[PDB]
Amino acid sequence: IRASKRALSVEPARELEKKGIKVIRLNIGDPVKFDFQPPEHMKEAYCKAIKEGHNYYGDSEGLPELRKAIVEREKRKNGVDITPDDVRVTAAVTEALQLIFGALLDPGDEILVPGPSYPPYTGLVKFYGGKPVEYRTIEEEDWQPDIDDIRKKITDRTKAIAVINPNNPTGALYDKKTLEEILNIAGEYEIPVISDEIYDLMTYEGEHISPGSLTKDVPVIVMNGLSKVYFATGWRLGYMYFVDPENKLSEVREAIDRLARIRLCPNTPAQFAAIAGLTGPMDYLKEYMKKLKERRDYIYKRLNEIPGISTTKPQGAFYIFPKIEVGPWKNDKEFVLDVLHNAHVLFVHGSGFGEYGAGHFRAVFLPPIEILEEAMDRFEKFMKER
Amino acid sequence: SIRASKRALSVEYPARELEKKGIKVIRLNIGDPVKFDFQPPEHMKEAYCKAIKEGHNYYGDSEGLPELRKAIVEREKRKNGVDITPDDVRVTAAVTEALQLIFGALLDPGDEILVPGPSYPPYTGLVKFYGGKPVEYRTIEEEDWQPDIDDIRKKITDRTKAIAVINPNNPTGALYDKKTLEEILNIAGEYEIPVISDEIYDLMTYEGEHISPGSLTKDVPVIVMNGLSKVYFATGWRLGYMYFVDPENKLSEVREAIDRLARIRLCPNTPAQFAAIAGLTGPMDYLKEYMKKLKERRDYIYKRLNEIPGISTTKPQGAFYIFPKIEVGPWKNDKEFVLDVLHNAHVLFVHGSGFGEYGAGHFRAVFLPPIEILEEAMDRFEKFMKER
Amino acid sequence: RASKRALSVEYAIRDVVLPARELEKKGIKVIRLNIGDPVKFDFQPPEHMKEAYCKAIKEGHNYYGDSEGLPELRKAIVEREKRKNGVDITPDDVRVTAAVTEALQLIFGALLDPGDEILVPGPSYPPYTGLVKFYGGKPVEYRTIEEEDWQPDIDDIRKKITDRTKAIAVINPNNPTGALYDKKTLEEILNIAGEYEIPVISDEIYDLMTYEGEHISPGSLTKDVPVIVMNGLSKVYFATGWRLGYMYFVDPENKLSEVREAIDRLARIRLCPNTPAQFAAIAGLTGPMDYLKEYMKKLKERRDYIYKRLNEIPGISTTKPQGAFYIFPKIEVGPWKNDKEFVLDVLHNAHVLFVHGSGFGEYGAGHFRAVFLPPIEILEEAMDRFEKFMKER
Amino acid sequence: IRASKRALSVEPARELEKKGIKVIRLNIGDPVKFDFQPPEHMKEAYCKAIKEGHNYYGDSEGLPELRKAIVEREKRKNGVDITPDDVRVTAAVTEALQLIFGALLDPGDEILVPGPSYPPYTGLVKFYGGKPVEYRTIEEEDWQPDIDDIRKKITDRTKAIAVINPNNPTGALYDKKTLEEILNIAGEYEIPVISDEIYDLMTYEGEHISPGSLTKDVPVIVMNGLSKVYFATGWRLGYMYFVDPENKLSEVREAIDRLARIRLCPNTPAQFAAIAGLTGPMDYLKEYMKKLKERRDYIYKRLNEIPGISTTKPQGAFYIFPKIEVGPWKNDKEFVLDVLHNAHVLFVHGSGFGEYGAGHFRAVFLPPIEILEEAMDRFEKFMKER
Repeated sequence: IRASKRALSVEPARELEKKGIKVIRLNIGDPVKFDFQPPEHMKEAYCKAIKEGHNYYGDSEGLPELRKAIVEREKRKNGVDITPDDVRVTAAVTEALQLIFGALLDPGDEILVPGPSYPPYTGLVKFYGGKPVEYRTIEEEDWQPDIDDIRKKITDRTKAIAVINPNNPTGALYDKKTLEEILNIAGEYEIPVISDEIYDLMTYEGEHISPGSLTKDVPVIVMNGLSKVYFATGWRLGYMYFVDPENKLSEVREAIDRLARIRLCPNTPAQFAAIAGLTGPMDYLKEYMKKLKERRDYIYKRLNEIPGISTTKPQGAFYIFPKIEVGPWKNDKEFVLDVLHNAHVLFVHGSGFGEYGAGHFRAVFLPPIEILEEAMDRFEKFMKER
Repeated sequence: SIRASKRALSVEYPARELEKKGIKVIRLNIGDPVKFDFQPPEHMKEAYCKAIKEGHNYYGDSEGLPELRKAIVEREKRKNGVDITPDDVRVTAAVTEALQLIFGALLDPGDEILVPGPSYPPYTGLVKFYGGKPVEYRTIEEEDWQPDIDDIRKKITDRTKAIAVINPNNPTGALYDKKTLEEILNIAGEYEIPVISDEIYDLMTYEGEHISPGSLTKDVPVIVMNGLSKVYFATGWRLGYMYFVDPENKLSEVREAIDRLARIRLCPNTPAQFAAIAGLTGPMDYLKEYMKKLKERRDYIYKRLNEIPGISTTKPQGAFYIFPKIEVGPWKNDKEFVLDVLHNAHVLFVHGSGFGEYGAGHFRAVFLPPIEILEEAMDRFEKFMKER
Repeated sequence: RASKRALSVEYAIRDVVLPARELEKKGIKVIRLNIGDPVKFDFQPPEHMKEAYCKAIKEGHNYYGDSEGLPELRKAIVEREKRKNGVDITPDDVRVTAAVTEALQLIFGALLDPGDEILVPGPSYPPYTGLVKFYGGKPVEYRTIEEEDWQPDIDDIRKKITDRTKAIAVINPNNPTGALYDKKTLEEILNIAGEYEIPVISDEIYDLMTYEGEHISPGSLTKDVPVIVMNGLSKVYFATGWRLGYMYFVDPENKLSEVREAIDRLARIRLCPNTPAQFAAIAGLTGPMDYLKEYMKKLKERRDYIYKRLNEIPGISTTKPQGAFYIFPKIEVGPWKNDKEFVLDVLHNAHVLFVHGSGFGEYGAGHFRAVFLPPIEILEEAMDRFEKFMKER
Repeated sequence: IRASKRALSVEPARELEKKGIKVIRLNIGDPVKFDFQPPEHMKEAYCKAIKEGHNYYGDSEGLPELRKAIVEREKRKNGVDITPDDVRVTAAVTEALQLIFGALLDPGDEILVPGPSYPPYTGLVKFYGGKPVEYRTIEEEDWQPDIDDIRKKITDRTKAIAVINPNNPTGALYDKKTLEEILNIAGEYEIPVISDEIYDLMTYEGEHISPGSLTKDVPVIVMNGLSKVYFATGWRLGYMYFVDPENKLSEVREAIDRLARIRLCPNTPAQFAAIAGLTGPMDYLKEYMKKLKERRDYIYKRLNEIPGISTTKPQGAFYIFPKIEVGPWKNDKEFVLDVLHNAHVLFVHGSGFGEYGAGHFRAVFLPPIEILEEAMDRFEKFMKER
């Protein structure tokens, strides 16, 4: 029994932890594994939904009331002119991507993705028979897209340009210029922009801008959800919406609807929790952002005062992506294993985020300053020796 | 101009207009018990809420919580006598996701999957979505919709990658006997292909007991799928699981592919897995009270349908569907019949040809509503039938 | 910075000619069975066509002709197609083109918006693919069945047709398979076209190049459906280098009036096809077809011979071609991972050049194409080396 | 069944001829329709090629011996440093253009063309999804390009500047000053010049200068053929070559080659005739130019002695482009039809050559003086009366 070709093409610390060694894990982008939880009013709504009997299959498009709530939130934030019929509730951004790529992709079709890349995008495009094509982002510009690289990498087989902003793994925040220019290129070639907006409100200085706000003709597919901004990773709930005044995506939307129907629906009670998060008080976020900004400032400061390491200052999300300027290691994979075994600190090897990630590593600044301080002291010691 | 995926566009799957005009319609078309007088049991609800309050709101292992995988192992030993380990078990976002993972990991373009006829539509669309060909094997109404073994023998080709068994069955309510299951295993063994067993309706039986092919296999690798949607009345929780009866690891590459796919999609819902632990390890008392109401509703609709001239049906042995035959009438097909019943009798059925060619000349109805609603629906339908 | 669409234009069939030139540089002689050009072998356009060509030049017929083609040529086509195909057309239904190649550029150019589909056979003829894609169209390949000597799979056409399909291309007789389509498939293709209200495009360049069976044009068979027929001098008249052909419309209700007007505008900006060659064309079309009898005898013996030699080699099986001058054998067993690898190894060792089957799309994978254009003497030499190579492998 | 968008965008005397009225046709630029034929040695090579069996498909690049002959001829006339590999044989200048526009144009890309314009440029740029942008040429300067207008009209979407020299419809001959200034602009904006040189040797006073001779850095694509200078319009044969020391066209050449391969090849025997024309005696041309100059001088003299009409003296090709100074007509179209119905003389209306051609007409001076005399006598009489 041989597995499918498509499925096969889809691409240590436990041995330490089983001995009783505590490794500082800076590899995991899940805020809920640290001092973060979904706000009380979201927990209450979820639990009230269950008890009140909202345990049935919902409409495949998602609950009308949640779709209404998404409209108002996106109008307030992004000024986009959308209706509930422009919105689809999904099982997180993960399922958004699945539906979108499933509906867009024929064999050998291409999607432009940033490099350094977010690995689930690469696996998903490959699985749906497509070819993911990394466009360059520039470290010296705090990981802004290289628009000439986007221009060069477009072929007539390109079915979309994906924008992940704010960015994982770099923490970049794309400005109006970058976005306007990506939209112009996409408009020339008559293709949609997919905008991953999960880290939305998770910015440190200066607001996020959605390409949905800026487009005139170019259709944008915006994806968002509760995982990061609402600290509800294990609840698997999200959405997508279309900014498409000229109705250029009507065939694609119809394809998305067929795929959504056959899969039945996302979680029902979680969608009451989502209504609560979207229409509720944002005080919880103010407080989390404060401590997260402190943690950003701290790890940035610590990493830059270590000789042989440099890094940008992340403007969004909760990742920092340092460069290993000098050292004995053949590659970043070997480097990360060195730090694991000898400093008991776990990063992610940069090259796991594609070719533009090589010679880098990714760290999360989700742990409290005390944990970061210990991590950075050890890592500073490790680097001085090497 | 922006073209959709050829294969997405190929995924196939009015009463609302009547209700707009103030006309009240009885819906016998939706297989969702929670839309009626059925709820997930209290100890599962409490566990779900408790997981949330207690902070279990993070991404879990992509394979599923180790506690849930252990609870599944024990539950399947209890019911099916199978010896499996937690590492043979994968938690999924319902059976829907299980099917996506299995077909996604198994199918190359043009590979075949033998599925029952009448068919359950998700199987068809998913198999076609991955470039596969769904090949329908006959089931025999005269025999209460048991598989036609001879027909499975003839429909099998060198391109066939699995035989799907949906038992108890949607849309017919059939419960397959040891003989049919034993014979499907002999065929799968002969051609060296796995069996996929959909056991979502498991414990939802009236007379007779459900037997898993997993219990019966010797050499044949069996992939079993189940979950919370039906037996636990938690359709909206989107939680299920699959496991492998495969001591020789014949499906090792397939299993390895499933794991890669499971990894990229992160994990299914976290808190719902605690509710799952409470349902799997808990007593099944809640279900006894529910099966009583369902059996009397089964008995009632079956009686009512058979005493209507021009309509006949088998007696469902599992699930909550009945699949009657339209013997005589003016309609050109079962679609026309179902729209006509809707317009006039204000009862909503699903047309049999929606379940592929073996469902033609039939309609599916759920007997999920209380007797008072079923009585109302059957009175109007009977009047309608007299008239035509 | 070049056009994205121009840079994506593929032509894998020729993506094998470079390795062969390298061997010849080393003084190693190669037998070329990869090029469908009869004039490279012992075939020439008949004497009466040559003479008319030369006569046209000397008599001063060296100006721009009307963009639709010379009226005398359009009239000769009308009568020729009446005789062969029983079809009823006037000179205004005919357009002279710079070969079939240009007919295809005009038709696809005039018919296809980006995102439109065209149903084309698989294995496919590469220009169809390349031209459809250049215009933003999707070439959707329908199955043809080796077991039935490469006749269209009608069920597959029913499965692959959509509301976005603008036409069904029929290449008959067929390149690369040599298939000749029966009245059954032709009739059922017209039935599908009629149901979706789309035209049939019929490539009939190998028209009269048949061994047994009759070529039947879908133009002959149609009731309600518009048929665009393409033909020319290149193959049946052995004038590949003259670059002359034509198209015509079997469309009495003018369902294609808009498409036809568009073709005429495109024809107008390009000025015209070659003038003197059109007098040669008239000599071919109005003349006796005796010249073809002698050539067909040679081609039938070469067809018979290579089919015979190919099938007596273990690891190789093939259908018997009913038209054109190609054979498309299956590579049943061997060490190779794909047909490209197979084709290069044959070239290197047996010093015989085939075209890899996957250069004709996915339905061609595990196969290769050969021409039986060379004399028996050369084919014997070629098949001996290839048989030694296969035995060795 | 609808025709394509691109093919949609592509934009009388017979009724008189049917009565038996002989209109004098001064509207068609085909010299073979008058007292002109390709020289005998060209005819003989064509006919010999057919007899000797050169009737197969040639290489898509053209015959190596023809490419070698183009090289010698262009080295001798223009002093350019090219090899056979910088040369592509085409099905006339028309196919040169199709190949060059196909290979260059993404949707919305612009090509600068002269105004008054040669219409096929407009049609072909539009067909390939481009936008043709006319730059002004100046009547008082004998229709030399307006270099300020070129500077003004160029944008970041400009892909090439086309130069039609000697010019149709005006008969202008561009000089070194014009050419150097067009090259400077092209160099500044990093774009090639396309040079249409089909009327090359068809000059009356002073020699044609090719921008290929003048360039240092700027890539030039030169187009030429047998149609005009060798009076073989019906043979559909020509060529293009590249003057590009810095190899700035490497991608465009790849694209041209991809397009050339799939159309197979140009006519084979014509290429033997082309070798005979390019390397054979030019005696035939001396005699033809003599007669053409006499006809140029004649029509120029006649048109300038008709009150209400003015025109420049054409320095090249065989067209004259007179201004309709005064008269009752609303436009040049009305005028041309009036001249047809009442003088039985057929011109082309100037606005057929874009906006800068409004209020002009185009006449050919290919016919012998007796015919020109008769046409002018009728036209003089037509004008006096109106």
